[PDB]
Amino acid sequence: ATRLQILEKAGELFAEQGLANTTSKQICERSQANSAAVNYHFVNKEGLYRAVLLEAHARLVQLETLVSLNERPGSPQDKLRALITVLVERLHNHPDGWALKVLTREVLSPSPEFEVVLKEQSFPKAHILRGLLGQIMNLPADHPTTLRSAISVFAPCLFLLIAHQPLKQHVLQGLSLEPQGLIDHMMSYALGGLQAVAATAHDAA
Amino acid sequence: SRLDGQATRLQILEKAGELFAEQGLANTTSKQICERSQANSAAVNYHFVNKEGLYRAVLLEAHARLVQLETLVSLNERPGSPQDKLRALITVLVERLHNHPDGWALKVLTREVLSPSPEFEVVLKEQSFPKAHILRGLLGQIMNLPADHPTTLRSAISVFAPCLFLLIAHQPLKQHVLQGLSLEPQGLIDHMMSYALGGLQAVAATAHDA
Ligand SMILES: C[C@@H](O)c1c(O)cc(O)c([C@@H](C)O)c1O
Ligand SMILES: C[C@@H](O)c1c(O)cc(O)c([C@@H](C)O)c1O
Repeated sequence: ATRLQILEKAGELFAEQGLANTTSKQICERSQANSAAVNYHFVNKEGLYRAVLLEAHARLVQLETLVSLNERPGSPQDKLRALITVLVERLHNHPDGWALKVLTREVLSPSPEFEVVLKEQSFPKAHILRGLLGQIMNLPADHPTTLRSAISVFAPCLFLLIAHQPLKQHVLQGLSLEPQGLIDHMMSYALGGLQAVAATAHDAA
Repeated sequence: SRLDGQATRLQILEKAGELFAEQGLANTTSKQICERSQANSAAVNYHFVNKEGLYRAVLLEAHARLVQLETLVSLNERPGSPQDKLRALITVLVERLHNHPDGWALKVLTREVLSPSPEFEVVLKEQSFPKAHILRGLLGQIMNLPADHPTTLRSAISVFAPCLFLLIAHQPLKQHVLQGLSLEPQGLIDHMMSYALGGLQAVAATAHDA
């Protein structure tokens, strides 16, 4: 509970100010925990920051959730639809959170904790997506066309999660963020794009 | 000697850009900008009025570096199919990726999206909106839908986001997430064009039957 409270408040502060502009003292005030209770649970600020980035990644989408939807019966098209659904619903239920802010800050100015998150969270999660796209296209999960398709499929969800508000009110005025309409668009678009790049890969080979 | 005044304005703009990208608006002082640019406070205020006016110019320059509005307008009015024009637009973004892996433009714009200053709305209305409007007009032509049809609006995200994600995250993706990823420009552009036209045809089919 003290561990989770420290994690939550440090997440909010790192999202607002970034690691460089965040003090051990600010974290203790917002958290209302002592320096020694921080040092006990997280060793130091760098260890707490690592825990924050790992939590932030889990809040975007839990690896256990992806494994579950990957292992249940269904066509890879149905599983893709459930994976997309997860990201789109995050847009509807957490438009406000700190997780994507702290991850985006990390991509712009990588700390030494960045590799850990990329290896333990980003890799296996992308891997599950690559295995679904590979089945849909009949290509290996690490085929260059599958690697590029992962960007094609995941990036639109990530852009919406980060930029929904300036998009809806200044750039794409009239954009509905109603989840079903976005899921349907993303699924129809992805299956059409994956069919087209699969065709060229299968003629090259 | 106007050219020499432009040099001083641009010198301060470049160093300010680099600093705002590294630190953000809240943690960057006028004394830092003066030291990095090696120009005095009066030279800064001369060119930009004040620090907030300099921040605005940095964000507008950042967006212009990503893709110039003029470049989109020129490719938009040339003769050729909307598919050709979309390929030229995508080529501009992938060439940005290939020639500017380590710039400041996208870092300062991203920080703005995360924690908007009062200058952000200006970039959105004067840079984002018209550049997205030219994209929407090409996707609409491709799908035979109005440029403000909801499918056109969503398809703008579907086409532009993969470019943005690559401009911001190319290095972690190639090194740790999508190892083996080839960011060779011709193959990226070919992939983006094949994928988009397949996806655009699929959502156009559902919009025209609905
Ligand atoms: C959530 C998961 O689908 C994911 C992720 O968490 C990070 C990432 O980089 C990728 C891309 C590259 O496919 C992903 O799919
Ligand atoms: C450059 C242009 O194509 C662009 C841009 O500069 C910002 C933006 O948000 C969008 C999206 C929404 O279409 C864009 O297309």
